[PDB]
This record gives sequence, structure tokens and C-alpha cells, in this order.
Amino acid sequence: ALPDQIDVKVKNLTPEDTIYDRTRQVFYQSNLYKGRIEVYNPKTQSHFNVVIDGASSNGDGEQQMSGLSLLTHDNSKRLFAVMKNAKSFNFADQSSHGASSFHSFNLPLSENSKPVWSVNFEKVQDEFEKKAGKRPFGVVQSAQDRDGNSYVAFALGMPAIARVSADGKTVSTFAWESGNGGQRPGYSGITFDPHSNKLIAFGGPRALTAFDVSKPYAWPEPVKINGDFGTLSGTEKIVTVPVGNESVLVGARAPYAISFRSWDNWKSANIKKTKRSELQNSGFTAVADYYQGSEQGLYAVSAFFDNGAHGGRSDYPLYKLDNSIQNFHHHHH
Ligand SMILES: [Cl-]
Repeated sequence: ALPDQIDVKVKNLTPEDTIYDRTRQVFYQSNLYKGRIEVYNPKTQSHFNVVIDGASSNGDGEQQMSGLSLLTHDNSKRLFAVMKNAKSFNFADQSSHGASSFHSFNLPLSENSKPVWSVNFEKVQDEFEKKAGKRPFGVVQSAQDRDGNSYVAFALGMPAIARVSADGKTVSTFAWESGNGGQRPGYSGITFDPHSNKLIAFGGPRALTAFDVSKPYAWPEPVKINGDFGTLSGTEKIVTVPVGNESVLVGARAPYAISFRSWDNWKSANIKKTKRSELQNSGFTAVADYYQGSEQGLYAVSAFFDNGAHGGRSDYPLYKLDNSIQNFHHHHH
């Protein structure tokens, strides 16, 4: 059976994001403060890191590792790394003009891996502000379409999504909308659904917002929730879980993992929830999948932000979530 927890024993990791590579049997995990990717083998417990020249640090760098994503679920050829500015979410010393960046890597990763390409968001931030009136900042997650284009969510300032071409040459303003106030008015997550061929952003102005990927820009498409999502406060990252021939999206809103399933290509979605008490105050930001052979489960990713950069924590548990959230019934029958 799958374990109730996977205890990652890496000191001062702060895994703001974590994703599993089923093919390679490793997790790719943020190291927030050091601005690097940590690669953890849960079977052997071995780990190593991938540093990014000019961005990684000893814990006090300007840029920090947030989101990680795979090109495809299986046999992924590439991994994408979002780096936010260290001051974006420092609400006592906040900036909307810091350096931030995005990197494409070939898989498999090794200690000496370097990006295929890298971009930064300064110019696109200026363009968003010029056209919409507010400067977005706080890059938190990206999603890749079938052709390898990336769509990067901004959580702060205003709701905004930057597109980065598959070849890294063009960073563009893809989508945006007005915010409705608050410290975190933008999208807290984004994921891609290969079945509908849509992006779905989590949080901000509403629970879920869909976008088509076929054109240079996209209008936000509000998703009607067939149920009661609840508060928008505290939403984090959202992921796509393949369940048979379908997609179930799973978002974090501590202490809940909240899942979604659509039968109409994201015009609407049904909703399920689960929670665990450990996730009340663990820095729960994301859900990861995990496999041992053909056995699959979902695990909560907890950053433990209360540690800071050097607080000494050396246990980063990933906690198993109830499978109820990945079992939808459209309807008795
Ligand atoms: Cl940022």
C-alpha cells in the first residue's frame, strides 16, 4: 500500500512546489530560498540539486524557486521552472519590480543540467501595466500546452498570464483582467487540461477561469462551479490529475484539497473537497501525484514557511490525501 506520508529529509528545503515524474521515479521540488531545483528519489532517499547560474543562492538571493511543471505527464521531455522575486510576497518589504525568471530544462536532470533557455518578465510586466493599468507580479506557476508553449500565472497586482513560446524567443501578454482588491488579486495557480485543450487558472477574481490556447491572446472564460467553492482567500497552486481518460484538477486552499471535474469543457465544473489537520499550518501550496508501480495516490506539498531560510527543519512530509477527491460521479443512475 502507499504510505500515509513521504518524509523528505532535506534540511531547509522549503518546497514551495513539488511534482512527481512517474517515468523517472523522482520528485522535482522547489528549494525556495536557495533558488534551485532539488531532485528526490523516494525509494532510495538520495537527492541532489540543480542550480541556475546567477539565480541560485545560499538562501538570500533576489530570486526564489516557485513553480515547477512537466511538458507531459509521462515520458516528459522537459521541465519548466518559475522563479519569483524574493520581495514579491514579502508584504513588509514588498516590490513589484524585482527580477523574476523562467527556465526550460531537458529531462532527465543531472547535477550539471543547465537551461535550454531562460527568459525574464520585466518587459511583459511593463506591457501589462501599460495596457491594463496595474503591474502584475508574483509569478507562481506555469502550464504547458500540447506544443510546449508556456503560460505563467501572476498572483499579485492584477490577474495576468504571460505566454512564453516553446523556443523561448517570445514572451507576450496572453491574458489579463481586472482584480477585485486584496493582497492577492491575481491567479494563484494555472494548469493545462489536454482533454479539453484548455488552460484553467485558480483563484483571484473567482475559483476557476478557463482560456483557449490557439491564439496569441485569450479572453478569460469564467467557469461556473456547480456547488459551493467557498472563500477565495488562501488559494495556492492547481494541477491536472489524469484519471482514466479524463482530467480531475486539484487545487490547494489550506487545509483543503479541492478538486474539479467538467463534462462541458470548462463551461462548468463539479467540486469535491478533502482536508487533513496537518495542512492547517504547514505551508500547504500544491498537490502532487505519486505512483508505486500501478498504485497511485495524491499527496499534499507543504513548504513550512515558518522555518525561514535557515530555521533547521530537516523533515518535509508529503501527506497522503483521501482518494475521494479523484472519484467523481456526474450523478445514482
Ligand atoms: Cl515575482
